[PDB]
Amino acid sequence: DDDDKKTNWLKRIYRVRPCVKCKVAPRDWKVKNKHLRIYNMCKTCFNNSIDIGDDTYHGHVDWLMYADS
Amino acid sequence: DDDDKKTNWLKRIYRVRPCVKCKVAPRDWKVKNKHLRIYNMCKTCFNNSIDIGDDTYHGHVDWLMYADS
Ligand SMILES: Nc1ncnc2c1ncn2[C@@H]1O[C@H](COP(=O)(O)OP(=O)(O)O)[C@@H](O)[C@H]1O
Ligand SMILES: Nc1ncnc2c1ncn2[C@@H]1O[C@H](COP(=O)(O)OP(=O)(O)O)[C@@H](O)[C@H]1O
Ligand SMILES: [Cl-]
Ligand SMILES: [Zn+2]
Ligand SMILES: [Zn+2]
Repeated sequence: DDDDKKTNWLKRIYRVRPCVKCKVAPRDWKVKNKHLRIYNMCKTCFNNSIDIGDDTYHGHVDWLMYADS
Repeated sequence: DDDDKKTNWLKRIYRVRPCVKCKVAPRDWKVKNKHLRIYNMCKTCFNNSIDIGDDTYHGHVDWLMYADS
């Protein structure tokens, strides 16, 4: 079933690319209608970057959660 | 830049999962507004399946080509 191909790719995408800043924790994310937004950083590193005033790694990639648009 | 993360993931997704039927040729695809549709089969296997009357592997997965929806 094609929705499972999409789902399994998303599970994999989320798993193999950890937080861009600390490289170990997995990334923060949220569900955004029919998209999954994967933020570049875990929450700890995100809150940290506000504290240290660095916005270099701020960002996200949205992913349609279904096989068919 | 976040659009490049999306693009590089798509280049990889397309590269490591070949046609579901013959497992060697890369898949057919088309550009569909702001989505990239990756069909489950290469064209040769798709046209073949119509000939042999098998629709088991028919299908596709659409991918938003941008980082931000
Ligand atoms: N964990 C995180 N890592 C990196 N960037 C983040 C993180 N959380 C939020 N951001 C960034 O902060 C901004 C606000 O995000 P968000 O709340 O998703 O926007 P919206 O207001 O459209 O819902 C965006 O630039 C987002 O990329
Ligand atoms: N190379 C292929 N491999 C597998 N399935 C395919 C292939 N080409 C077309 N199909 C299937 O045939 C049907 C028609 O596809 P398409 O032309 O993308 O639909 P639309 O008419 O919405 O543009 C869909 O079920 C699609 O998945
Ligand atoms: Cl996508
Ligand atoms: Zn982190
Ligand atoms: Zn094939």
